[PDB]
Amino acid sequence: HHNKVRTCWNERPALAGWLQLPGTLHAEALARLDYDAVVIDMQHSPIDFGQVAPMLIAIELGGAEPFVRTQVNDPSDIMKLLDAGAYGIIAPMVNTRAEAQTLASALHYSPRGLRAFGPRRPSLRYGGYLAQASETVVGLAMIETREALANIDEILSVDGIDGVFIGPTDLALDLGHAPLVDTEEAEVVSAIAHVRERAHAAGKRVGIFCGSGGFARVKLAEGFDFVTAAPDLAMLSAAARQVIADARA
Amino acid sequence: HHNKVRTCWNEGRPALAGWLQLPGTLHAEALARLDYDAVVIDMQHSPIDFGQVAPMLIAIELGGAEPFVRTQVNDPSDIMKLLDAGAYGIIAPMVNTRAEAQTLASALHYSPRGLRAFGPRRPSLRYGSGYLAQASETVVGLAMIETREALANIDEILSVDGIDGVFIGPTDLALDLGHAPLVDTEEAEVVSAIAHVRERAHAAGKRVGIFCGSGGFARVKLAEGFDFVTAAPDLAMLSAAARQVIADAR
Amino acid sequence: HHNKVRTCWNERPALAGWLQLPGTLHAEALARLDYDAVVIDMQHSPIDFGQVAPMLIAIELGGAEPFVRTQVNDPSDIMKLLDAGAYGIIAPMVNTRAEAQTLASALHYSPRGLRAFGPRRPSLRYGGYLAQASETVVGLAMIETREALANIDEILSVDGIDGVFIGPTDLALDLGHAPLVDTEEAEVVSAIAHVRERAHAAGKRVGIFCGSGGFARVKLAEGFDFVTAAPDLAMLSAAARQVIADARA
Amino acid sequence: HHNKVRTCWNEGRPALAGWLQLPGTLHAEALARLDYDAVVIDMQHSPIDFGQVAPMLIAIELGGAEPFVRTQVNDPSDIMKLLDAGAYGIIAPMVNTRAEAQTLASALHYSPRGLRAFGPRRPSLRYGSGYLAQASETVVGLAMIETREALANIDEILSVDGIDGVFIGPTDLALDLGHAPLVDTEEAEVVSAIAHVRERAHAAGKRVGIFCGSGGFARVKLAEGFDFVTAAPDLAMLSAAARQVIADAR
Amino acid sequence: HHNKVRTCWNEGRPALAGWLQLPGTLHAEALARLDYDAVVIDMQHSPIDFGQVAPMLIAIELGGAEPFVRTQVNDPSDIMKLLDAGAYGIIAPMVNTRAEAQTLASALHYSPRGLRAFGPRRPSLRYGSGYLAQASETVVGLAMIETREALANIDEILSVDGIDGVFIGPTDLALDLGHAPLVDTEEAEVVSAIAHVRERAHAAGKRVGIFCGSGGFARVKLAEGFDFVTAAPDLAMLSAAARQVIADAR
Amino acid sequence: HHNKVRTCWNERPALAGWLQLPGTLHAEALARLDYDAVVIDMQHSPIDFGQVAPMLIAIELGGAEPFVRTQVNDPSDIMKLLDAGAYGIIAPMVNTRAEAQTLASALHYSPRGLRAFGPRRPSLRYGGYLAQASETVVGLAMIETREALANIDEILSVDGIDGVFIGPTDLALDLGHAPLVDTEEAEVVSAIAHVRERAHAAGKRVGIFCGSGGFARVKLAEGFDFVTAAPDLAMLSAAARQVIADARA
Ligand SMILES: [Mg+2]
Ligand SMILES: [Mg+2]
Ligand SMILES: [Mg+2]
Ligand SMILES: [Mg+2]
Ligand SMILES: [Mg+2]
Ligand SMILES: [Mg+2]
Repeated sequence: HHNKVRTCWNERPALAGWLQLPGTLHAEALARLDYDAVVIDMQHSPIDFGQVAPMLIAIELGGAEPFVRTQVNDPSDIMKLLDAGAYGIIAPMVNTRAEAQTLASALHYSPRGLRAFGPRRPSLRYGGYLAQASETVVGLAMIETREALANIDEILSVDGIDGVFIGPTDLALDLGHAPLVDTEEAEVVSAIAHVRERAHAAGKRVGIFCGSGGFARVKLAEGFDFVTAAPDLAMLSAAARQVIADARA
Repeated sequence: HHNKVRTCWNEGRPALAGWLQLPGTLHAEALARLDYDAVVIDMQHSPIDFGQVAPMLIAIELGGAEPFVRTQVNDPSDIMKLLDAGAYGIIAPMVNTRAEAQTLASALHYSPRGLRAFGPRRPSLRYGSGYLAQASETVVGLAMIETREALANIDEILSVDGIDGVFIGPTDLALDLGHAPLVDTEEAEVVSAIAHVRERAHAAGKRVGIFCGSGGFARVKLAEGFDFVTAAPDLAMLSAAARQVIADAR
Repeated sequence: HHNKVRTCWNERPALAGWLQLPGTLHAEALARLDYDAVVIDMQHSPIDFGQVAPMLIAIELGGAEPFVRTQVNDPSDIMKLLDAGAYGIIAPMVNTRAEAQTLASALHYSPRGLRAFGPRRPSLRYGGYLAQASETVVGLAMIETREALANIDEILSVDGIDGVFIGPTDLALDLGHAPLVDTEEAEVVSAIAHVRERAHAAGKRVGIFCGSGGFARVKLAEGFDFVTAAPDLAMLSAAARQVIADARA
Repeated sequence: HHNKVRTCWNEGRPALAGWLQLPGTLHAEALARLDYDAVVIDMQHSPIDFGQVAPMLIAIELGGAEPFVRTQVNDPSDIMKLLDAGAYGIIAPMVNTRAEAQTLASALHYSPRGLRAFGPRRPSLRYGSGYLAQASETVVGLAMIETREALANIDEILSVDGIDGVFIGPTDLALDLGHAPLVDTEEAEVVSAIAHVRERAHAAGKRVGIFCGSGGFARVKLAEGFDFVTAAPDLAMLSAAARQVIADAR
Repeated sequence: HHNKVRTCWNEGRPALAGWLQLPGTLHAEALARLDYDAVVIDMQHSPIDFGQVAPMLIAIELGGAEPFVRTQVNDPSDIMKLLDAGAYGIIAPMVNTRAEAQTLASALHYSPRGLRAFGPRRPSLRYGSGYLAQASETVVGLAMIETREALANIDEILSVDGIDGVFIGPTDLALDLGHAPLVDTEEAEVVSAIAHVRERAHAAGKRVGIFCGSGGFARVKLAEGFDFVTAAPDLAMLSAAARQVIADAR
Repeated sequence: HHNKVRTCWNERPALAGWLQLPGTLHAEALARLDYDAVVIDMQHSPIDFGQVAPMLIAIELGGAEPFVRTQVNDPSDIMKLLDAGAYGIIAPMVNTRAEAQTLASALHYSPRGLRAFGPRRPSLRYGGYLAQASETVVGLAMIETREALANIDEILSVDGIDGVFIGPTDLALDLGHAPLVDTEEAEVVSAIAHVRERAHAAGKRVGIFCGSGGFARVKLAEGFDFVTAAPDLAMLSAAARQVIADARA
């Protein structure tokens, strides 16, 4: 009867999983670990709509909040995921206030936005739903370009979104650096600390994508509200590489 | 050109294999590209149906590993359809008798050596029109030893000509011996039974394999002379990796 | 060799089904009932493209006209559904004449629109096709916002569309009311009667989404050209609730 | 924590279950959230293959009902894969003999009580590491009685320890008795046979269930003391609901 | 209204059928709309699982041809599920004995003539409430002859009342006779065996069919009096068509 | 370790296949023939994202370059296909320089474009990837409208795209002619020869869709850099029609 991430915030940060691999079984198993949410990546993965739909059900059963990082900031895409029981939306490449308004417009019924009414899965979870519907959903605009960085105060002024979510590898690449996992490039570190500073100054939430528990520990200690660690494919490949090395030793 | 596990065996060396309980092509290619000689797809304990296994075999083959399937059951017609989909290794669960081992062998070879139906959709693309002459050599076939019955019938199972050897299911074997179904068990009777099966396989000039839950245990099985070592299931490795990332983050 | 809904109109209103549930078996069974068309909802459902494709085939075999209510008024989405054998398109959230022109542009080959030529399934049904292709397809713009209501005459002036299709729950919500199934909110009833009046005055068709046979009876008697009743999920849940009550009595 | 049908049975009360012939997760969750104790997915007469059943079981479990499967056939390895996918009830069609009932029982219990293969992917997530000790109790198993053969062999079918009891297939039973395959039949011989099967089940201290086409007929079966009543198939309820909406609209 | 192959047979004429090894609905409808009386979906040698066959049957029926399935195996419960999905013809591979032919026949007919389970989801939509009375006539059933065993047992296979006749698997038959598994073979012993099977089928008042790789070979089989001729697999026709387009382009 | 089509060009034209039918088996078999690339059509087919993903893997294994003709010139669609191992993109209905810039922006990382970084499948193929990533991908803008024809020099001036790809049936239809397969309509033939002339004058590649080996032979002899022949459905239907005619003779 509550968004698990919003419950954290009403008390603390949320730690979230991150899925690049389609399917229900790992999604349920990771949801039952000490993750507050699990994010399904529809941008940089083979996950289409038909594949994401049962994964959202698997995450909720595991007892974590089902989040989707979308392919694009498209209102109608975002609406169909909310009606399929995505209760968190991370939209990539939100570069301007107008783009942040487009995201906010998808997350709220009229009068606060233009979300189309047909809440197939949320009406089953919440039963009462319409009266609390905006609170059931967390919305974060991705900051991952020099343009998004310049427009940070503009983007954070948008009511309807909870805050921003840093894509550090795309931010590093767009600033002319190596697209390093958990990049500590001094200019990129500066930009990230600036985004976190401006989000907290406007009374908004800030999140960040991490490639490691180590990096995620530091981001939590830095006061980020929403930390993801680490992609299922990345954790699985590293574990298999270590299992093989130990076998062949 | 060649079955990469048989190439290992021919050059005097064991094969190390991955083990997939998670459906999908991306991790199947990613793990195939690691220093695994083969990758086994589990169709027994997992949600992987035939529709989901077919593209996974392609993805493993592209990554450079030999695609294997541990079937739901020792059923000839299920096995033949997987061979024709480009499964180049078959591991059949719960092979308890000489008769069941012969049923497996029958699926793996064309007439006159078995009764495999001819329609090799994917193997004819890989091997070309010369496929029939070398078909038997392109496929590796292992009967699973997971029961007291199979342990008692090991010598007669090992006498069947059309299987390469046996593959220990150590959690089922531990359970059927009255012990905890723990992977990589130290239980003396289970350890004894596993050593017994390897010794009998090697005495009969056949291959022996074993399912492992860890790199450390796989290292020992490789040093003991196991021909085909699997380590470790994608879901188990992923789950353990996530619990550690969470522990480090919190 | 004809659009079953257009045949009704050339003689009478069309009564249509409405699917929120993916799959072929219920789609064929409902198509064989006394429905002129069956609408597949790709907005407020788990139905992706791969799932809709075989449902269109199942509806045609049942002998009803296959319709799709799309996720969004996107030309290229609409074109791919027409080439998969959708012979009716209902586009949601058509708020302006420009948006109604975008819908019209997808439904017609040049010179009447810009529909891309590759009619995989219609060429199999019609064999002759190009010469009649516009007549094989029914197009309706959804009116479900106060903006769409204000622009009704603008939207109805667009050649290329057959008419409009009322979304009464979204219209009620956007006008500041409860999103009630078959809403009789006096302001919403007024707006709907106005839309029907203006559609018939411009010589265009008007349709309406209904949640019940009762409401659909009244809309047919009011002279609506295209009436849908009722969602498969809604009919199934209500039937199961009554079966359980009778079992437990 | 517990199988909701067994909890009903333990607290002295019958179970009412839904019946799905339509694949997909949305209606499966919607019906599971109604006052049904279980929801049965039909894999015999429907287009539901293994790939389509797997997410449906998840969706029923989330809705709060016990996920059941009426299998295509009484096949041990098919049954074991469904158990490992989180099917917590099994209804096996066309169980005609004590031997076939024993084949069903064998699939449902780990050694030493049956021969179920150990790899409980979804049950180990629900039940945790204590699963092995309580596995048998987490699963409900019913043998279907749908033939004159099964009716003649009812007492020997009911003597098998590893099944909870029987589930009447009344359209097949009516047909095999030489009568119209009508659901909720008034045909005196079919009615007699159904009462006979319930009385024998209850005399043997086993459960009895029946497939129903209507709420009214289900009410009577519940009053007659049936332990497990299904009412009614999603496609039948949907079809009847659409014909009435159409009738009212026109 | 009627099975289009049986309508051919009743009007004194053979049936020509297509043969699909490629999953999907678009080519299945496109080929069904050509001058084919039936289209066979191959579930033995192809990547077509149950989930992929179900919409293909719909697509063939819409195109105007009778939907047929060559099953993976002669398994009654697999056959019954395909009948209930709107497969109106069944071709069972590797039918070697009278007993196996009786197993096929049992799947195809309701009690009292066979043991087919009653739940005809798609046939009841096509045929209506009068389906039970005419069910047997709506389905065509052929046992495949592809082994020396089946050739020796042809007369006893042909004595089974509940199958329409036999369907030659000529590549498997050539292989089992010790010859190259070439389609449309000129090998004298294979040609002789094929003529022998047709003559025995026709002497027993049953139908005979044959799988062909070419239009030219199909023409000859039609002139020889084959009742059911398939020509030629979608993948083979597509592959040959692409090699010619490439040859012409380069 | 190279794009097979780019290798042709660095030496010769590329001949490519064209798939309208979903599935891996024909995709692998056609890839192993003497095709340099195989194009999967997501515009005029039942192929959704979940269906295209394994087909790309099947084509690469066969040893041809996996290409996709997209439903639409949508950056985020194009990015998700590149991260799934599409190494050629043909975007339909590219009518203006701005539209050609939108295509170019999807194909290149910053600073040359805005491609989002998460190369799941290319990182597995190339291992080194980022340093050569633009060279691994071929991009072609479709010319199939009178507007695209008028703007040809504009479109060809865009850096980031390799060239253009002619859709002759849509070009014929938009110019007021019959949408004939391999059309030789004199005005359409003129327009095509003009597009080829202007592409080669700007030092860019030109490709063309063919319905036959005969037409494709002539286009190769005319100096087209990228020739497709012929759709799998079209080749299969024609072969089946000839097999039936020979059987019934
Ligand atoms: Mg990013
Ligand atoms: Mg085992
Ligand atoms: Mg609406
Ligand atoms: Mg029955
Ligand atoms: Mg054969
Ligand atoms: Mg075009």
